[PDB]
Amino acid sequence: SLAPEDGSHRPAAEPTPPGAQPTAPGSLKAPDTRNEKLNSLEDVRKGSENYALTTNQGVRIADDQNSLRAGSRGPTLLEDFILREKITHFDHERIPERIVHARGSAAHGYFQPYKSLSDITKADFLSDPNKITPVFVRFSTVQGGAGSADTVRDIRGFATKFYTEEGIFDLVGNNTPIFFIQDAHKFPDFVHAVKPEPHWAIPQGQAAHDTFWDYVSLQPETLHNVMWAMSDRGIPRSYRTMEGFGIHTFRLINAEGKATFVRFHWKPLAGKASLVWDEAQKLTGRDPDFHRRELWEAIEAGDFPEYE
Amino acid sequence: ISRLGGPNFHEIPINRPTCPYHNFQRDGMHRMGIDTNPANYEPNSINDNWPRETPPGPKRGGFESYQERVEGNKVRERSPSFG
Amino acid sequence: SLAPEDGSHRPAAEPTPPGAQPTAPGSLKAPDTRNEKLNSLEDVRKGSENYALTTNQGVRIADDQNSLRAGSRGPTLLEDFILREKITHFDHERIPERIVHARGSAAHGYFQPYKSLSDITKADFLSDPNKITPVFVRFSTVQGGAGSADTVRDIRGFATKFYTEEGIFDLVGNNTPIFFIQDAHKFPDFVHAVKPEPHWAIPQGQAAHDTFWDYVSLQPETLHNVMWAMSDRGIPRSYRTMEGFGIHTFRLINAEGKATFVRFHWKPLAGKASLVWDEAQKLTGRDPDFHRRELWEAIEAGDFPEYELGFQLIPEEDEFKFDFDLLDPTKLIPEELVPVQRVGKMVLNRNPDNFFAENEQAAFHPGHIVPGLDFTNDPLLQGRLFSYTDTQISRLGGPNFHEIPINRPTCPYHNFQRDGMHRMGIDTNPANYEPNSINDNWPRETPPGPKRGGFESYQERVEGNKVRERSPSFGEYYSHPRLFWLSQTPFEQRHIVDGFSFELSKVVRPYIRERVVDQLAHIDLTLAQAVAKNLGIELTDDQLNITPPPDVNGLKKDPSLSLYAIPDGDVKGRVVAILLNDEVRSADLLAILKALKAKGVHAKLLYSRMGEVTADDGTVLPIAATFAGAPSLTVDAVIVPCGNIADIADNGDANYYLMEAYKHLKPIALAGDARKFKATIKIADQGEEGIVEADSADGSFMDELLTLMAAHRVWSRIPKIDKIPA
Amino acid sequence: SLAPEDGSHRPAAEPTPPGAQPTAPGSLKAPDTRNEKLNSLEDVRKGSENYALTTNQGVRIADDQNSLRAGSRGPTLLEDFILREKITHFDHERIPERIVHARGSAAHGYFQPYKSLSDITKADFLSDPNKITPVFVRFSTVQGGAGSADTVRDIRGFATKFYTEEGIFDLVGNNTPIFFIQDAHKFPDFVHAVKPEPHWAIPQGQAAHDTFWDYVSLQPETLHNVMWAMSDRGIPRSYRTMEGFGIHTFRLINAEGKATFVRFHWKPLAGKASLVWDEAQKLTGRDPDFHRRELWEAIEAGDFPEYELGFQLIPEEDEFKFDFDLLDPTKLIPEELVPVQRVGKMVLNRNPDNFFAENEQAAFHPGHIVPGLDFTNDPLLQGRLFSYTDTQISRLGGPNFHEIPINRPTCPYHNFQRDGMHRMGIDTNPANYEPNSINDNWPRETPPGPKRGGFESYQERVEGNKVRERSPSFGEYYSHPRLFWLSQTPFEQRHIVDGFSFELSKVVRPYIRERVVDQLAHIDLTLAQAVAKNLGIELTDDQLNITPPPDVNGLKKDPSLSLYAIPDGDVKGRVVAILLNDEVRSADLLAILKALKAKGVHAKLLYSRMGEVTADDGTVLPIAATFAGAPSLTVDAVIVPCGNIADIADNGDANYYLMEAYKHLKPIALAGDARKFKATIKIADQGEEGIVEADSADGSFMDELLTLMAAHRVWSRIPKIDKIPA
Ligand code: HDD
Ligand code: HEM
Ligand code: HEM
Repeated sequence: SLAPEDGSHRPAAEPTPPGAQPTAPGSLKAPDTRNEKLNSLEDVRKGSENYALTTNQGVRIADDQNSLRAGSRGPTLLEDFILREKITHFDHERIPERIVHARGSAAHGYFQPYKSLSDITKADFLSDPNKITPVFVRFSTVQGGAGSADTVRDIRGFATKFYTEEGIFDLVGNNTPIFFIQDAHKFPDFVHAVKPEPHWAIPQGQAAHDTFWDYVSLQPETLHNVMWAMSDRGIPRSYRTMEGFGIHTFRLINAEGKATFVRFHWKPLAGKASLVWDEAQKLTGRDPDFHRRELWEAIEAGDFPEYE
Repeated sequence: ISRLGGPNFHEIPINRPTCPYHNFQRDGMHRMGIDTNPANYEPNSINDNWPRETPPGPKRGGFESYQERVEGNKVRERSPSFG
Repeated sequence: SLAPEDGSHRPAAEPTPPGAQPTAPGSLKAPDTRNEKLNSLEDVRKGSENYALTTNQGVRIADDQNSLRAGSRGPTLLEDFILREKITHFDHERIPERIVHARGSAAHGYFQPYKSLSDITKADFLSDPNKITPVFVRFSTVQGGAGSADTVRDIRGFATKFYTEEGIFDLVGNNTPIFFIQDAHKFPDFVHAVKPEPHWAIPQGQAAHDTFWDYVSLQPETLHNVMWAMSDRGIPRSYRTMEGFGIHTFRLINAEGKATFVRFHWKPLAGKASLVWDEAQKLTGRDPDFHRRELWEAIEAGDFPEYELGFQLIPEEDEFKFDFDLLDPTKLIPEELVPVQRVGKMVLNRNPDNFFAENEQAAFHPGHIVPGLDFTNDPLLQGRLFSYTDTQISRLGGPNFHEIPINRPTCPYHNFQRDGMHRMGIDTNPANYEPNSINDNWPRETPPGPKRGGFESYQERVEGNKVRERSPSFGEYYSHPRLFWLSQTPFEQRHIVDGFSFELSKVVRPYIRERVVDQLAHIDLTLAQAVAKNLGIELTDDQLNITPPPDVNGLKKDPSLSLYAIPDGDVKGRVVAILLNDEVRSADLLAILKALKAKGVHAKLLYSRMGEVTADDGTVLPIAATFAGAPSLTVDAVIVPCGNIADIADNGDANYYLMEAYKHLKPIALAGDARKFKATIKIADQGEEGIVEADSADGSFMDELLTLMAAHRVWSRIPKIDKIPA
Repeated sequence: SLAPEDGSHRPAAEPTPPGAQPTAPGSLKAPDTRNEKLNSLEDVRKGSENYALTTNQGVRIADDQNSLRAGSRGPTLLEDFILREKITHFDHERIPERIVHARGSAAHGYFQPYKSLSDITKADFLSDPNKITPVFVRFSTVQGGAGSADTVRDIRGFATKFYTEEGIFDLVGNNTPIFFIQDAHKFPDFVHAVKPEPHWAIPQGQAAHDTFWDYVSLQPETLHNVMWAMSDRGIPRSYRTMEGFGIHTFRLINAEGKATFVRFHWKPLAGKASLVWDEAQKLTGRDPDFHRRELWEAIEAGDFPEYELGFQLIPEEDEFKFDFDLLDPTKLIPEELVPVQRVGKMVLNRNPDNFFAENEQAAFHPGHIVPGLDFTNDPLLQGRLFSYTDTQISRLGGPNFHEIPINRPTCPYHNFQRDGMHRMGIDTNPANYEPNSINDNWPRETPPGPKRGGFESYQERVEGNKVRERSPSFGEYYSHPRLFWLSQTPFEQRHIVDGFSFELSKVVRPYIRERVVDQLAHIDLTLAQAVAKNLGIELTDDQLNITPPPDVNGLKKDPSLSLYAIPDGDVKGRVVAILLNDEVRSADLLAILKALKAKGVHAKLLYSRMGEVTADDGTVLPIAATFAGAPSLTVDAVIVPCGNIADIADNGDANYYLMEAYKHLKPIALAGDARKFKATIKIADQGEEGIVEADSADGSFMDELLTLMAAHRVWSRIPKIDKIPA
């Protein structure tokens, strides 16, 4: 057996402070934490302990250390279906990353309203203070790829999937209450201007380059969210310590048919806090996964991110 | 890979085995199974090396190829016995 | 018309030093640099100036600022085909990144052999010194995604596509001469163990985590390439200052049909040079595109990356004459036993036009060989031959990826393959099968021969039973690591120890650190003890008594395994920071800049703000960057000229600039009153090796600093740095 | 060399009649047929003769007959990269077929206007009669897969891509003037109902099943195009002999900004002609490629498909002048009320080179318009505009499908869109956004204008609340089906009854059949009673009393809606079977072939075996096919010359040949002793209209037969066919 006899390979399935134990998959760290969405995923959760290693067709593998060859120093044979299934799977692991907000970190949780809002909306998830709606939230940066660093200067995404009884509602917001542009027709122009420049694909995770400021200087509608991005709002301490906003005015529709305009906000119950630039930029070198790590470890510790 | 969209085509319901299947393959387009194994590699100590290889045997053993003897040069040639 | 009237928006189309001009697409920066591949790409290059903005169907657009709506505050209409084409194209811009080596930087260039190699290989590209072969090279890291940082600790990829008259040959190598594992069947396990862990996808660009060292502790075959990654080999200064290796033994086949075993080498003509860990790690935050940038700008400056191709040649009769199996990719062949024979030179002299189109979509695969070359039974090579065609089906969207322009052969290609997604070629052959009579059987097979013949595999004898079994000859894990260790300088050894120590300190499960230290005790007791002491681990009496592994064919060391043991310094293309003040001695700055220019060394003039400063004699000096904007991490040396030093003497950033350069072993030169900075770095009155100081920047000041730059870093300063708070 | 000595493997590069030579890629059959689009495709056309067989990487192959194995009866080796590339390409040849119109046949041609239309449209392709616009046209069925049969009963598609100097305009039409449904939201429902049913995926290429009629019976808006589909419009003779229609009201916009409503028409210059149902269905089994073959061979013969483009023009102020809504795509505009102005001619004169590269990957989309045209609020058109861009993402693999050679514009296209799968174009623009200064804002927007201006939408007034609601003006379903019914000849009406009767007989659930008959009773009592009688259904007293719908703007009928009402038959390009015997009267054959040659009518010489027969005077006559091999289904008329009639007189296949042609209303001509055959088809001694007979085949016998052929079929024969057992 390869495990240490003392059982120290395996984290305790109890809340523990950051660094006290290795981190682990949620269903193993906190098996008793449930909600209707988490439970519903049980049909596709796959364990591992006590099970035989197999191909994807269910055939048990005797030797997962060697290719099939003609003699032990000989060539690899095409009939080795075990090798080829495993390498084919590996060769096709990657899928396209998101065009924007490719870098992001997510968790499961639940929402409930403080009081019924039926006078202003007929939305079921807001109709009953004792009706809980599971959520899944992803926080993100905007410009960099899925392997870029967390503590860059950027706007942050704050997207919430509410699994309601009358359908999925996605509240797809950012951490500032405005956007850079007015019309969606301009989004590819703006995004191309902020993203790495097309000849050399530099810089990653940074608006600090000519094409971005060229666009800004020519489109003053950008200046408001640019002020936000250049403030310390651009470098949050944690996803737990920033605000969220839906940005757009939407409508609420009540049972009588009345429409009210609404803008959505998330208030971090941990308070608002940001880094300072020199610290943020050095942290992208010393720990490019710092917000991802901090969120995961707050949840393992019981320091659950809460927002109003 | 092109016909059925990627390397998880054994997860399409009609293709699924009815017997157990467990291994360290991960990801791919349309991935349905959510693996909880702390390890996605072997040998590993962090999951006590599960899921584990199984020696060949009379029943419920691991797959081992018949040790047929191979002898000759590397050739692109039809056997004369086929002509 | 939004361009400035002076025309300063547009870089000069001539070579210019890093930072002098905005960078630009290759064909606009260097329109006259040509080769046969670059020319063949003309049919797909698209300009822009003076053309109308259109949809992809060619319809001119009037208003590219607004969606079509019902009233100027009304809803957007579905009939806006111009918006929907534009957003649909944006929505589908991304393709899957490469499964490994997703982060990489590429350039065009050309190769030429020094002499004909007809005696040992019938490969056409090696047949004539006057035959020039265009190349495209991509250098990469291995673990991180395409958005990850350049100066991580990792192995680096060095992949060259040779567009030959007899087909594409891709030499897909790394910057170390061995790999971590012996059999391709283990590749997904190894890569999963080094990549970010699957529950939380941490850490990016780092092997410093539990699952990597878990796998290493359990698979001793990995130790040799791990030693190399923990050395300063794992943190190269530039793609221009690392070696390249094809790792596997391949075969060369000549026209008489004789096979010779060959391993491929690239020697960097710029010399071998690496960063130190602290500097590398901090640089991944201050400039995560440092190697990509450095490669692009070298080429824009005319400091073309040059490498020499070399072969280690072993006669077929000598296959079994070494202590290690030639087919085992975890074993190197020491240059003391089999020298590298110089074969030709590659020069990278033009950047791409569009990174996505040329870099991101380029497909290299080591199965792409040409007549004159052949494979061996190396069991890692054998599985690679399967993977690189398979993975392009998803990455590049189908089986026609060879028709993507960068991947196209420049020589003829004709066959009976048809259709597939994104099929470009319109075949007019009446037949799509052979044998056929309806097209008189064209295109036709070609017998093998000495020049322009069909590919035939060398007829190696195979004899054995069908087995999944590792050859016993591969079952030795510690001698090569020990040979590597013993070949390093003492400062290199210290850096190896610090590498293992830093990496293992990130492993949360202490038993894994213990199990790795045990493996190190099988290699070398000094190494194991020094790592153990840093991790607070005491070796047992058993561990202290492990007998060392045997020498490699009698070798106790091989200096070609060291980055620095044999000086090979080249300053051209390096860069110096010049820390200005508001009244610089112009005489100093004249002497400094011209001496650097004479040796092809670049300078960046730094200050506490942007804009200009005025020298003592009124010369207006443009500032490249601030002290914090272009940290010492990004230069090779630091010069502080005389002038009004009290202007910067109290500047925290200027002092910290020197303390960082000092800690990272860079040469520092102080002229005149700049010597007041000696107290910042705690230099004695009588001075010290590695600090150049004089009353002015004249006489031998610049020659001394250049002599330091040629030795790359001031290794003798290492004992002096542990105490500095930087 | 495998080609035969005599060179008979290669077809002559000159026009030849159907069956004279093997068919070939268009650029080989007709190398001098040129247009600007065909010329622009030269960069991707690939030859074959005299080239070596290679991998896709350019490596010459020595042995394309064997895998690499260890021993000649040993296992195949993974290092065989030639076998793997070749099999990998093959394993990925297929792409998704089109969701609808998967079955289609396509050709290149050109269009030219008859006059400048600048008074009504600024569209550049319509601006001058000397403006030639290349086209590529694809004709299709709707329901069946790409491998289903051509002569099914279905609507046909007629899609034309105009490669204009101001962008690609696609006119994506059908062969009937209305569609089945009013709002695009219902398209997946209607298409699911007509397609094979989801449990068992039956039936292919047929609407004759429960779910189609269930939908029709529940959605009376469908009834108008259902009438057309059940008429002989549903079974055309050839894509050359059907009409096309854009269906939707679009807008033309002139240089002054005035909008005129337009519906588009294609008038076949070969005339309108359809099969009869038994002939069509049998022909799906005897030659499922009949229409694809006919189109290819017409073009190989020089019988180019020609169509006149026509516009119905309604002024903006006449929007509400009709008793139907101009925006309702279930309503036609009768030509009696709004005539078709003939505006230009399109000639299809060259086949593709490669069916997959040019036909299967062609992408047509009605949203592809150019300045000078504009959409309307027709709610079926509005939804189409979304679908044709979206569907290409999966069918053609990503957003760069406009770079697939057949889809590329021949005019300039420049914009800021980048990347995506299989990106061909390598952009050199420093900028990939606008506004930009770094490329002086190029490529630049262009204001709208009279010529070469950017696209601006016509500023139609929109006033209403956001609703999901059908316009009350669309709520009339029976008056156009009735106008269609009353405009048909009595034989056309019989064929409609028979189409409904046959299809509803295949509906298993009888209440569906009843519900459909109830709908017919709202259209026309005669039609309803005739169908009901064939189904064993009796109309109720209430159904017999349904008030007929009203006339359409005082129209009783419109003969332009009939295929046959107004003579317009052309015999050029048609085909006659000649049934030979072993001793043919050569005098007969000379006269027949001469008369046919003068009128451009082709012949096929048929016998009971292949090879040749010898005529009375020793002329050797090559046989094209047997009686069973090329059934009468495939020809327009049958001639039986004199000679040794005893040779074939008791040939079952020869007798059946004439019975089948007779049943399908085809002209038959019998010379001298060939009149023995009158007994098989029961013809009275003094003759019958539609059967040409004479002592021999002089010039007077041929003129009669050619006159019958200009009338297409012998409709007076219908009451005689019920008796013949064929
Ligand atoms: C069985 C799988 C396997 C094994 C054992 C290896 N590789 Fe690999 N490698 C791949 C499977 C692979 C791959 C999945 O096919 C990649 C990723 C995407 C691609 O096009 O190739 C790849 C990419 C890749 C690249 C990036 C090429 C580029 O810039 O596009 C380099 C430089 C290498 N590899 C070099 C090596 C060396 C020197 C190896 C050992 C001697 C090695 N690989 C073993
Ligand atoms: C109002 C300012 C905007 C905000 C706050 C916003 C918010 C977001 C967020 C939070 C995500 C990440 C969701 C996740 O976690 O996966 C996202 C992804 C995306 N956004 Fe929006 N966005 C805005 C503007 C836009 C505009 C105008 C467009 C289109 C024109 C757009 C197109 C996309 C695309 C294509 C993705 C990738 C989605 C995926 O791949 O699943 N963004 N955006
Ligand atoms: C007016 C009634 C309609 C007519 C006459 C019509 C005509 C056509 C024609 C002729 C084609 C084939 C073009 C070719 O040769 O490649 C086509 C394809 C298609 N149509 Fe339309 N259509 C109609 C309604 C619709 C609507 C309402 C939708 C969407 C709601 C639609 C979605 C499509 C799709 C998805 C394809 C396949 C196109 C491709 O894959 O490239 N059709 N239709």
